[PDB]
Amino acid sequence: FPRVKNWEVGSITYDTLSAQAQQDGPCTPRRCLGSLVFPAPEQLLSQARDFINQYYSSIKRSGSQAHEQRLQEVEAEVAATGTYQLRESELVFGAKQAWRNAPRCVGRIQWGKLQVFDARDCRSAQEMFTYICNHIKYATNRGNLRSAITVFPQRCPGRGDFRIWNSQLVRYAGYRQQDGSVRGDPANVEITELCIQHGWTPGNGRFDVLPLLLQAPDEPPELFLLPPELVLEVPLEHPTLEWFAALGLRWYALPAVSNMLLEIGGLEFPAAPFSGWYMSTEIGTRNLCDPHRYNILEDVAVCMDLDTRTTSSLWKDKAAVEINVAVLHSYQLAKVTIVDHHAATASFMKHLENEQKARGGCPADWAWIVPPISGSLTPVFHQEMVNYFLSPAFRYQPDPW
Amino acid sequence: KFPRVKNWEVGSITYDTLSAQAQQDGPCTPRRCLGSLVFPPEQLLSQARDFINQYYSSIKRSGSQAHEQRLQEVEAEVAATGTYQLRESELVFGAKQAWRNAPRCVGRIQWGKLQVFDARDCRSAQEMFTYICNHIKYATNRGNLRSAITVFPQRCPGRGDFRIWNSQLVRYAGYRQQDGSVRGDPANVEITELCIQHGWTPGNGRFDVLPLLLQAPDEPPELFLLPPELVLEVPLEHPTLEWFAALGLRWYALPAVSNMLLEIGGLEFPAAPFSGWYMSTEIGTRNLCDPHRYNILEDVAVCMDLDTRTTSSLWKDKAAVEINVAVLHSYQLAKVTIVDHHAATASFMKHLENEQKARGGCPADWAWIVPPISGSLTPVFHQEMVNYFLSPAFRYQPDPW
Ligand code: HEM
Ligand code: HEM
Ligand SMILES: Cc1cc(N)nc(COc2cc(CCN3CCC3)cc(F)c2F)c1
Ligand SMILES: Cc1cc(N)nc(COc2cc(CCN3CCC3)cc(F)c2F)c1
Ligand SMILES: C[C@H](O)[C@H](O)[C@H]1CNc2nc(N)[nH]c(=O)c2N1
Ligand SMILES: C[C@H](O)[C@H](O)[C@H]1CNc2nc(N)[nH]c(=O)c2N1
Ligand SMILES: [Cl-]
Ligand SMILES: [Cl-]
Ligand SMILES: [Gd]
Ligand SMILES: [Gd]
Ligand SMILES: [Zn+2]
Repeated sequence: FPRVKNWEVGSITYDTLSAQAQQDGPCTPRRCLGSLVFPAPEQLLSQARDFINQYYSSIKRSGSQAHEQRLQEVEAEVAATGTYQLRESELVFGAKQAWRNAPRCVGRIQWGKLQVFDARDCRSAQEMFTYICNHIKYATNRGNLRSAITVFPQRCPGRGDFRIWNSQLVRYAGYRQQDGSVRGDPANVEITELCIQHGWTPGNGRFDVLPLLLQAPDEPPELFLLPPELVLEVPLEHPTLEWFAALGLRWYALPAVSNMLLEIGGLEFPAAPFSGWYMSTEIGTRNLCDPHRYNILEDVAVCMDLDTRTTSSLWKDKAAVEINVAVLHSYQLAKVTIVDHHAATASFMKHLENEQKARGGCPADWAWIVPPISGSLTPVFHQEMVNYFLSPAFRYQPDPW
Repeated sequence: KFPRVKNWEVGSITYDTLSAQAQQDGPCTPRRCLGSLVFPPEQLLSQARDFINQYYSSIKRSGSQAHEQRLQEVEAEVAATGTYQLRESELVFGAKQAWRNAPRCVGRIQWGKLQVFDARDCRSAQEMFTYICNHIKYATNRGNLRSAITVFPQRCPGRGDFRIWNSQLVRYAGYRQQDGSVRGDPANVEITELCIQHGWTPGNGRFDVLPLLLQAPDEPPELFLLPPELVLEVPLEHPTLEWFAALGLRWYALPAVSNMLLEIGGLEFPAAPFSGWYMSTEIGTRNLCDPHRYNILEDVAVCMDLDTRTTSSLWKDKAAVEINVAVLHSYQLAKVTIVDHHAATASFMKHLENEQKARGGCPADWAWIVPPISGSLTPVFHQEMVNYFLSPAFRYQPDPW
């Protein structure tokens, strides 16, 4: 039962919830591997059993009549068909828990406010595209972003998987150039090659929005173009540095992760895209300044006429801070929801206290909760954390190709 | 079973085969990761044997004459007395290897340049004090800082204990009020409470260099007044915000860690203060800007006429970069050795590649190697790392009371 200290205030709690940790992680007492980014009918039953207990515990009918039937229904249905179907209420309850259990998510103060779309009756890549366009449309909401998840038909024996090949619903093309370089986003060179190979006529800008590659079961992926007027984008400008808009930088409003597997009570939904709103550092710091991403840091500092020959001038840090300022200003100007890493960490601390009262702890991967700049300026820096895996959960899964 | 370790800036891959040697066990289990937590008889022969076998390999004397010979003397030394004394070169070799194995030290590229003063024949606090004072004056070197460590007599059973009560050789006072809140450094409130109890006259400053509380075996502590000309300090000023000097800020030159316990070949030296030189973020970001330390961030932001009303202004981030610029600037002006976090982390990557070729890996705790500001702007953010306990080593130790 770990003792967890917060160093800002001095408080101490004990994460009793870590004992309920089911699936095991990559660390042992010999060696910690926390900083690594990427770490049968009877067991389907005990996961299903556990989830149904969870569900009924949340509705205050733990141990009741209905409880007994469900357990009995799920067993007899596994025995009969090898699997079982979630009810709608149980599905909504499991999308929410999966978010509440994501240790690398800082936005989890919002976990109970989640719009779940049941698309488990989906039938084709063409229906799949329609459900997605409506997800984007509802989540985006003209800049007043809302959290949503669309759940496509679960993995099941006999049929292939529904898969979204794109890591996110909105990605920018990454074209490998002549001289080995990359135009656009380098994290998406591969999805870009696949889209071309499947008949997408490429562009050559730095911010070409990628088509969707949508895989129906036992089917090749099919190419679908997003309507331009569905993808709300924000041009990036600086409140005081007016040469900044001459960079032509843009980002998109809607962060919608689309390649993660959703796990509920032993069942697996390999296509369940979810979306919220951005924190300024993900765009400002990571997407635009990462040396393997758009890598603008140098060009900004040169424009700012900072001294880039030496590092002790902290030109990197000065340029980066104004790149974030610009992201926050641009998004509020465009009236698109956005949260800065101070407010986001502040309110994640409020999540951490709400969680301690409710379950006795909270899965949190420190290295992902602390923002990529100004770490120790936020309060999550000084909070010790305990990293474990609870189910329901979003897990990574391999690329379908 | 050789952990795959990736660098995400470049995409390179290495395997840490050194992690297999981890004798002492850390705090993580497959159930939960505790990496972000700060803290948690003739077996002595096995520790002494393996340490000796390191030594002779490091001098290409694996399996020859003196190798077996020295092995015999340990066997016999312990057989007679129940403990043993280190050949002075082994003391030097283990002092350097403990530094080389410190997972949380980002300055380990300097590990081979360590001055080891041998204080093993010490008896009395007045004796320590001079061993300490020679260390301080050697390492400071009029501001040309030099890594040094002084090794006071190892612990043996039935004996007392050499302990330096201060967490560091140079610590600022912290004074409580008719309203509680601290003037000076709140991290040192306690040792200031002790220093006064043992008769020290309290000052009224926010940068009052504490006395020392040195303690010899089986004896109470003795206060020691450090000579002011030995405590080299740097007044803080900012190159272009001329009011910064007016704030009255200072920090000292010598980062000197007393209260940690050297552990070599099964011997335990509870008094073994080491020293090197500062990285600017330790001073500007941690010591001056932590909410539980001096916490000057809002004060500097007022003076910059920043909009502290909203957090999306990134006033915290802006003021912090300037506080760091002033620390770098001030140390460079005083001709005192200092290193910024971009220079430091880039030198630590040159360390990891060095260590790959040499020992097949390196133990590194990611959360302390990444700087407390601008983390993703430094290359070590993008480097996966593995944390484990090699020996020799510096360990945390309980307070001597
Ligand atoms: C609405 C505001 C939200 C904010 C501010 C937010 C913030 C973040 C951030 C900064 C990360 C780390 C990103 C990275 O890997 O660099 C993250 C990860 C994650 N988020 Fe959230 N998120 C939000 C909503 C959601 C929603 C609605 C879901 C699911 C329904 C979700 C699920 C996850 C998961 C599973 C991860 C871990 C995967 C990973 O980071 O690699 N988040 N979130
Ligand atoms: C020469 C320049 C050096 C630099 C720039 C440097 C820098 C750092 C920094 C920034 C930390 C962060 C840990 C924290 O903030 O708590 C650290 C930890 C540590 N360093 Fe170094 N260091 C240097 C030399 C040394 C030497 C000479 C030794 C011992 C021989 C040493 C041993 C350690 C240990 C044991 C820790 C972890 C203990 C702890 O942080 O509680 N370092 N160092
Ligand atoms: C719903 C939601 C809201 C929000 N605000 N942010 C996210 C980001 O989620 C993710 C981002 C990535 C890419 C991470 N790379 C490091 C920098 C880019 C991978 C994932 F698996 C995520 F889950 C998701
Ligand atoms: C030799 C050396 C060189 C260098 N440059 N820095 C150091 C600091 O090491 C340490 C710092 C602290 C204080 C921690 N404070 C809370 C946040 C800061 C405690 C330790 F136990 C250390 F070991 C040591
Ligand atoms: C290798 C390193 O652990 C990796 O870059 C991690 C560190 N922390 C992170 N934290 C967040 N929020 N997002 C990330 O992508 C990462 N990357
Ligand atoms: C909770 C967290 O692990 C803890 O505050 C650590 C994080 N990283 C740190 N890094 C350094 N250099 N110094 C520290 O005190 C800490 N504190
Ligand atoms: Cl993103
Ligand atoms: Cl310090
Ligand atoms: Gd301007
Ligand atoms: Gd003024
Ligand atoms: Zn761990």
